[PDB]
Amino acid sequence: NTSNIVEQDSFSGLPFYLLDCSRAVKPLIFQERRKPELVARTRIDDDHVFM
Amino acid sequence: NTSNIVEQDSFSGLPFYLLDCSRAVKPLIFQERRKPELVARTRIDDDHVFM
Repeated sequence: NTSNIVEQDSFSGLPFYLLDCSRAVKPLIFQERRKPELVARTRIDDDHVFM
Repeated sequence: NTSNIVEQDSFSGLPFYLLDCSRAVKPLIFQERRKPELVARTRIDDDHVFM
């Protein structure tokens, strides 16, 4: 068992992180499928407007 | 204090109203925001039409 956490006894606060963001493989991955799509249904002929 | 209402001691019926309408401003006001809007929903892709 190899440890990934360094802990100080009797600590109640906010931790901080060290990362090796030096290669092409970064420790965190963001994955995007579809770009944001914004729709404004502000037309008179709309069904929700009519109802 | 001035009164514009005539009362009878034992009246138990329906009142009638005397008004003056020969001046520039009429005693009553009718205010309109949006004129009547008549629409019909006759498209095959409309939610109600389709369902």
